[PDB]
Amino acid sequence: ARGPKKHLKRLAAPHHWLLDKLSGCYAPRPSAGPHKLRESLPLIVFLRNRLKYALNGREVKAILMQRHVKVDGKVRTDTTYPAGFMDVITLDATNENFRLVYDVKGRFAVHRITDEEASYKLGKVKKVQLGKKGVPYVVTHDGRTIRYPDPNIKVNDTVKIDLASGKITDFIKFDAGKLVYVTGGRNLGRIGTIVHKERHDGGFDLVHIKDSLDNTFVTRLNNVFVIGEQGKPYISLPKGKGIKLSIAEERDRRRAQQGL
Amino acid sequence: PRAPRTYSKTYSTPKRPYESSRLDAELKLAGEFGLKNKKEIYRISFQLSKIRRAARDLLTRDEKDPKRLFEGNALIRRLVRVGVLSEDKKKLDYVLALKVEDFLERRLQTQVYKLGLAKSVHHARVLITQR
Amino acid sequence: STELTVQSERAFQKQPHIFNNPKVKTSKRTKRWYKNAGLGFKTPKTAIEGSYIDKKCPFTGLVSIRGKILTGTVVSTKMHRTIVIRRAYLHYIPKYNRYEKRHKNVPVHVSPAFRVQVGDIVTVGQCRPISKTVRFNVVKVSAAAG
Amino acid sequence: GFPMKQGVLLPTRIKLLLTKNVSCYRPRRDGERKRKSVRGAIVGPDLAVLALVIVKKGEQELEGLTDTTVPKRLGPKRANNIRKFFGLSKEDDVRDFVIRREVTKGEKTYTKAPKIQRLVTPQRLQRKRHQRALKVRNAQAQREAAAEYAQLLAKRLSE
Amino acid sequence: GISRDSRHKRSATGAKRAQFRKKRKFELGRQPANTKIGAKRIHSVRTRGGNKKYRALRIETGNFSWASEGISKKTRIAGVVYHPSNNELVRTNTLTKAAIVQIDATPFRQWFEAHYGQTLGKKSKNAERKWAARAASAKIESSVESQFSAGRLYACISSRPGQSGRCDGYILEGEELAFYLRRLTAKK
RNA sequence: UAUCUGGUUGAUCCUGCCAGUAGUCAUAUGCUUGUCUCAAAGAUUAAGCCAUGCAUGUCUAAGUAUAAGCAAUUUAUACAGUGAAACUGCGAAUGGCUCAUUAAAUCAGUUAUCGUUUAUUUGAUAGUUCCUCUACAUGGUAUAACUGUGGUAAUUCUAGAGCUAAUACAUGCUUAAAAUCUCGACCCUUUGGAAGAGAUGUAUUUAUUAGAUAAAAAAUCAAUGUCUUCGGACUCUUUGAUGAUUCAUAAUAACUUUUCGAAUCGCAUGGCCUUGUGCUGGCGAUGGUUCAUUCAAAUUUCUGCCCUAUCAACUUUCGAUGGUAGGAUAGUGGCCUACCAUGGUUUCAACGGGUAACGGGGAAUAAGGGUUCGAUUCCGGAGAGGGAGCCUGAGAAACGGCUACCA
RNA sequence: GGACUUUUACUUUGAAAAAAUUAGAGUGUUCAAAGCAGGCGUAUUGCUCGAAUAUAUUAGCAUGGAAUAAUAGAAUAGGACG
RNA sequence: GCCCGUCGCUAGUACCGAUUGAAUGGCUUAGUGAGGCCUCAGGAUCUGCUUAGAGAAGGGGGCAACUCCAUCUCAGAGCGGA
Ligand SMILES: [Mg+2]
Ligand SMILES: [Mg+2]
Ligand SMILES: [Mg+2]
Ligand SMILES: [Mg+2]
Ligand SMILES: [Mg+2]
Ligand SMILES: [Mg+2]
Ligand SMILES: [Mg+2]
Ligand SMILES: [Mg+2]
Ligand SMILES: [Mg+2]
Ligand SMILES: [Mg+2]
Ligand SMILES: [Mg+2]
Ligand SMILES: [Mg+2]
Ligand SMILES: [Mg+2]
Ligand SMILES: [Mg+2]
Ligand SMILES: [Mg+2]
Ligand SMILES: [Mg+2]
Ligand SMILES: [Mg+2]
Ligand SMILES: [Mg+2]
Ligand SMILES: [Mg+2]
Ligand SMILES: [Mg+2]
Ligand SMILES: [Mg+2]
Ligand SMILES: [Mg+2]
Ligand SMILES: [Mg+2]
Ligand SMILES: [Mg+2]
Ligand SMILES: [Mg+2]
Ligand SMILES: [Mg+2]
Ligand SMILES: [Mg+2]
Ligand SMILES: [Mg+2]
Ligand SMILES: [Mg+2]
Ligand SMILES: [Mg+2]
Ligand SMILES: [Mg+2]
Ligand SMILES: [Mg+2]
Ligand SMILES: [Mg+2]
Ligand SMILES: [Mg+2]
Ligand SMILES: [Mg+2]
Ligand SMILES: [Mg+2]
Ligand SMILES: [Mg+2]
Ligand SMILES: [Mg+2]
Repeated sequence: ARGPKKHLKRLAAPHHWLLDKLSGCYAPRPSAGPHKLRESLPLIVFLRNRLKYALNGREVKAILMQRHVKVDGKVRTDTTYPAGFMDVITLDATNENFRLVYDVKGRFAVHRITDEEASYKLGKVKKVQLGKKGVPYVVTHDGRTIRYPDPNIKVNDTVKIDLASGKITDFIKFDAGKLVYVTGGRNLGRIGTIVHKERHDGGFDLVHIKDSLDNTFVTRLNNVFVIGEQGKPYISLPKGKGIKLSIAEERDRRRAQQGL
Repeated sequence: PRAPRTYSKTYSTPKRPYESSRLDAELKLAGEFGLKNKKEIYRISFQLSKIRRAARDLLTRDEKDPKRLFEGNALIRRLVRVGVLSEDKKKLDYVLALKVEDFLERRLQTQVYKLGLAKSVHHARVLITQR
Repeated sequence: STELTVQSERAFQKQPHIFNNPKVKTSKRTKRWYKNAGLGFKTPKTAIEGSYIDKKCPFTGLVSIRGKILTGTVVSTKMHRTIVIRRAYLHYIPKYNRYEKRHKNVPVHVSPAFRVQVGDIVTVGQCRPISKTVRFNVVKVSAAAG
Repeated sequence: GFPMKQGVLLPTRIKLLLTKNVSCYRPRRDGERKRKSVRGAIVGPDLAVLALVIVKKGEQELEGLTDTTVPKRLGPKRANNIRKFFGLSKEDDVRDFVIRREVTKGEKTYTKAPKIQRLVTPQRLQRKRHQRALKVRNAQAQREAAAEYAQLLAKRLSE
Repeated sequence: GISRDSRHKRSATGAKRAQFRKKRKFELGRQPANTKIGAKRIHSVRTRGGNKKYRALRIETGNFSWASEGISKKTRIAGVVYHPSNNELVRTNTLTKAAIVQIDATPFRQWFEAHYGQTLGKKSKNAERKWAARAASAKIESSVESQFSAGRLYACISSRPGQSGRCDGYILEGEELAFYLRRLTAKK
C-alpha cells in the first residue's frame, strides 16, 4: 500500500471497544505502542466512551493535555495511546485508579482499583534472551524489557514488575494448576486453573483450563495469562470473577435482580 | 464510506392475485378493524409467517434444547405481553394456531373502540391520528 | 540422483567454517558437521558417515525444516539431487454430495542421504524456497515394492 | 531572459536536466530535477545583458562605481565571528562589542542588537556538567546491578 | 530497472503469464561491481531502508587469514588465477567471492620468522625462550611452504566486494589447496 | 415458506413447449404525487475528453529573528513580548476516486520467516574518542530570507554583487579503578623472574574458537596450570533458548576513503566555602548507537475460480526443470550470469482461447436441494491518458514527484 | 504415567477465527424501518443492568470414535519377538 | 377432404464472395533506438594536507645561549579531494 496506513474505518475497528455503527466514518486507530492495536484501548475511548467524562473528541485532548491522566505511572498525553492489558491509568484530579483487565464477554472492564496495587502490574514474559555484553533480559507482553532477571523465569511465566522503578518483584511459573487469565480467543474473559498443557512440536500448544465452577475448555498457549495460585489471584478481579454464564443463566440474574 | 442505516420491507403481497374468496375475506377485515388498505393486512400476514416459521423450526428440535427453550419461551413471552397469545396457551404448538386477527385486535385502533372512547373503528381511526 | 566423487565441480566442495587444521594430524581426513533435524526425525547414517556436500540437505547443510510436513509418493527421479512427489486427494463437490479424484505434483529436493526411487512413499518437510519450484525436502522414506 | 551557466561552453541555448545546488534551478520539492533551458557560457550578440565584476581598477574614475560605496547590512552575530571581526582573543568577552542599531518610533528612539549564539553561558557549562556526571552516575550503578546478579547466579548451584 | 520478481518467468507447467502489475522498487536489482585490482576506489549505495552497501570498484590489499596459524595480515593481491563460475573473471582479473588469487607472501613471511624463529624454506634471551616452545609445531605444510619461495600465496576470497568493499580471503591450505592446484595444471 | 391456470382435438388422455402469476439492493421509462422518518445516486456506454475554483500543508515554554514588522517600553546595552519572510524539522507513501488490467494471477481461509526491511511509538542500552607540548569557558566556514544592480511577451523562471544564523553544513576535546594479553630491559642459571612499553569501547569485513551435556575408568605426546607434606598432588571445579540450527552470546588474529559515543534547547537558580561571577545542582525537551516493542512491508505453505477440445499436447524465443559457483537484493530463489546435466506440465484436461471477469464480506430468489448476482459503504488488489525509467525517503517504481518516448 | 492410526478416507467434539449483513435475545425510537440504547431516585451536586447468542458446511490445526471403504505385512523365509 | 415440389410477387435474416478487403487490441521477427540509472573518462570551477625560504608575535627556562601548539601577508615547489 506504498507505506504505513494512518486512518481506520469505523467498522474495521476492534469490536470490543463498542463503538456505534453511525456517528461518523472513522474510529480512533491506536498509536504505535506497548500493545497490539487490535488488543488495545485508546485513551480517547476510555475517557469518553468507557468513563463518559468527555463528550467531544476535542474535550479529550482537553483532558489529556492537562496531564490529568497517567498510564502505568507516566503521564501520557497522546489522544490515542495504545493502553492495554494489565495497565493502570490513574486519574489524580479525582483520586481513582483503574486496571485494564478483561470483561467476561471480551471487553475492557472499568475495573477501578486502589492506590495500593496501582503501584504494580503483571506481565507475561514473551521472550527471555541473552542480550549483548553477556547481559540477559526478559521481554514482557507490554513491551517492557527488564535486564538481569531470575534465571528461573522461562517463557510464558508471568512477572510482578513494580511500576515506579521497573524491577521484577516475585514471579509465577507456568505449570499444572495455576490461576489463569484468558487474553483473547473465544474464551476471552474467562479465569481459572489449568490441568493440562498439550504440547505440539511444530506449532500451537494447547492449554486445557478449569474454572471454579468445573467447566473445562481449551485455548492456545499465548492466549493464556497466569496470574496466581488456585483461588489465590495476584490482583483484584472484576465483578463476575471471569466465570462465563450461559445466556439461560444470564437471563435469570438480571430479571430476578430486578424487583425489589 | 459510512455504515448503512439498514432497512427491511414489512409486508409481502400474495401469490395468486385474484382469488375471490381471499378478496372477500380480505375486504371483511378491512371494514371491522377500520383498515385503510390491503397493505395493512399484508404487513400482519407477513408478521405471522415469520412467527409460524420460527415456531415450526424450534419444534423440529428435540426438547431440552437450550436454543429451543430459550428462543421459544422468549417468543411466547413476547406474544403474550401484547395479548396475541392467551394466558394459558403458552406452548409452541399453540402459537402455530395464531390467526391474523389475534394481532389485529390488539391494535390501538381497535382498542380506542373496545374500551369506550370511540364507539366506531372508523371513528377510532381519526381519533388517534388527530392526536 | 547418482552419487559423485564429491569434487566433481569446478568449485571445491566443503561445509562452511568446518576447518581441518593440517598442522594437527587427524584420524578422519575430514570433519563432518551434521545436526538433528527436528520433529523426531532421526537423522540417517548416510548423512553422518558420508562425504557428500549438498548445502541443501536438512542435515549436514544450512537448510531448516519448518512449516508443513507432507506425505506423497515418488513419481519422478530423473532430476539430480531432487525428485517429483505426487500427492493425491479427494475434492468435495457440495452439489452432488460427492467426490472427485484430484492430485498435485510437488517437487522436493532429495538429500543424497536417502536413496529413494519411483514408488517409494516419502515424507517431506517445508524448508524455504530452495529453488524456483522446490520448497520441500525429503526427510523420511518408507518401503518400496518387492 | 535565460541565465548563462558557468561551464557549458557553446554560444547557444541548450536544455539541461538541472538538480539541487546548481545555478538556474530552484527545486520545489526534495528530489525534483527539471529539464530547464539555460544559456551558453560563451559571449555573443544575443545577450540582453552582460554581468561584469571589476577586478583591476582603471586609470580614471568610474562615477557610478569606484567613487561611491555602500555599507554591509548586518554585522557579526556568532561569538568568535564578533571576535575575528575586531581582532580579539579567547577571554575577551564579546557582548559589549556587538553591533547595535537604533530604531525611531515616531519620536521615541530605541536600539536593537543580535542574540549572540555559540556564546559560552553559565547555563551551557551546567549542561556539560550534568551529562558528564549523568554518564558516570549510571555507569557505576550498572556495575552494581551487574556484580549483584553475578552473585545471585553464583548461589544458583551453591543453594 | 532490473527486477528480481518471479512474475516474469514461465510457470513450471510452461505457461506464459500476463503482466499482473508494474515493477515495484522493493523488488529491484542493481548492476554488478565487477571489481578489478587497482587504487582503492569504492562507491557506496543507499539501499533498502537507510543502510549502505559499498561498491568495491578498484581494490589492492585486502585482509587475509592464515587460518592454520591463527593470525591475519593485510596483503596485496596480485591477480586472479582461477574462478569456478566464469573464466572471464580470471582473464579480466576481477575479484569476487570464491576468487582464488595470488597474495604477497611477505606480510606472512615476516610474521613466521619473528614468531617461530626459523627462516622459511630455502639473538636475545626470552626470544629464544619462546621459540623453543613454539617449535616442534613450527613445521608447516609442504605445499604451502614452497609458495614463499616466489613470494606469492594462493588464497581464496571469502568476502563480497560488491557488497562490503572488502576483498578479504583465507590462504589456501590442506586438501582444498590440493584441488585448486590440480586445476591450475590443466589451465594455467 | 411443499398450490398452479390459458393455448394442438370433433371429443380423449399424454408428450411438449408457448403464454399467464409472484419477487428482485433491478435498471430504465410512462403516468400520478400531500405528510414523517430513512438516504442511494455518471458503475454499465467512453480506465473517453476536460474550461475554472477548490482538494496539503505544518510551531511548542522548549532548533535559527538586527524584518530599516508591530507592540510595549521589559530591569535588561548579547538576546528576551509578539512576529512576516527564510533556514531547519516533519508530513505530502494516509486519505479520497475508479475497476482498466488481471483466470493459478488476485483473492479467501490456513501457514512460513531456522529467509528479510522497518520512520515512528513504547521499553532498554554508551566512563574507553587525543597521545611520546592539543580550543572544550565550547573549532571553522558558507548560504537563505534581506539589501541593492538586472534579464524575459510569458510561470511557483531567475542571474550576477553584497550581508548574516543553527539541532543546516564541516570539524573536533573528554572520564575512575582493576584485569588479561603480547613485547621484553635485565639477571642467573634454577623449582628460574621479572621490571615497563604497548594493546584491549562500539560498529564494519574475514578467519579461527567456545556455545558442553545418556550412563565411565585408564596410557600417553605436544604446551603450561593451581599447588602442596620439595615427595609429587590436583576435589566440591563452568555454561542459556528452540521440535530443529553455524541460535542468542562471548573469545582470538586482523581488517575499515571508520559507524556511533550531545560543541543542542527550555524552565527553574537552590546548595557547599577556600568568595571564584569557584564548585556542585533539579524538572524536562530534542537528539543518539544497539536491542526489544509497535504500526507495518516483502516474500511464503496448504486447499479453493466462470465458458471452452471447432484448444491435445505444452515448456527450453533469447531460462524451460534441476545441480555448483558467483553476481545482485533488505533478504530466500534461474532473480541474473557462467559452467553442467535434460529435465518440468498433461484426459485427475495441461497449454491455448473466451469473459459484456478485480477477488472476498456479501445480494436476489423463502419446502429442501439449488439457481442467479456482487463496478458499488468493510477487507484485500490494482491504476492515476498510454508505456518505461528514476529522484527523494523508513516507506513510492509515487503521478494534485520528476525524465523520455507515444497519444 | 507420557507419546502411539502400517497409511488414509469418514465421523464426533473443539480451537484459531473482523466488523457490518443474516438468524436472533434485551430495549416502548410515541408505532414502525431503525438505533444500541437506556432504566431508578431525594431528580441540589447520585444509583444502575447492558451492548448477548447462533452462524460458518471446503481446506489446515487439535480431539473422542473404528462400523463402513481402502491399504501395508512372514512363501526360496533377506520372517517376529529376546 | 387433406396435401407435396418447381415456378411467380413483397419483406426480413444469416451464409458465399473479387477486393493479395478494412479497423481496433494483445504478443512478436528483423533493423533502428529516447531517457534516467550504473560505469570508463572529462575537469568550467573549487578546495583539504605538505614543503624550503620571507615580514610582524609570545617565552616551554635563560649570564651569552635553545626551542613547542595555535593564527596569519606576497615570487615558488611536491599529493590529493569536491
Ligand atoms: Mg492514531
Ligand atoms: Mg538433470
Ligand atoms: Mg466433508
Ligand atoms: Mg532482470
Ligand atoms: Mg496492472
Ligand atoms: Mg378446437
Ligand atoms: Mg414465463
Ligand atoms: Mg460510484
Ligand atoms: Mg465511466
Ligand atoms: Mg491510498
Ligand atoms: Mg521520513
Ligand atoms: Mg565562513
Ligand atoms: Mg574552507
Ligand atoms: Mg563553504
Ligand atoms: Mg551569492
Ligand atoms: Mg547449554
Ligand atoms: Mg553468530
Ligand atoms: Mg525523545
Ligand atoms: Mg479463487
Ligand atoms: Mg471457433
Ligand atoms: Mg536473493
Ligand atoms: Mg541454480
Ligand atoms: Mg530437452
Ligand atoms: Mg516446464
Ligand atoms: Mg464476478
Ligand atoms: Mg474488465
Ligand atoms: Mg466487489
Ligand atoms: Mg463472481
Ligand atoms: Mg465495469
Ligand atoms: Mg500505485
Ligand atoms: Mg480520464
Ligand atoms: Mg516524506
Ligand atoms: Mg496520490
Ligand atoms: Mg507513475
Ligand atoms: Mg488529479
Ligand atoms: Mg489468526
Ligand atoms: Mg483421528
Ligand atoms: Mg474475412
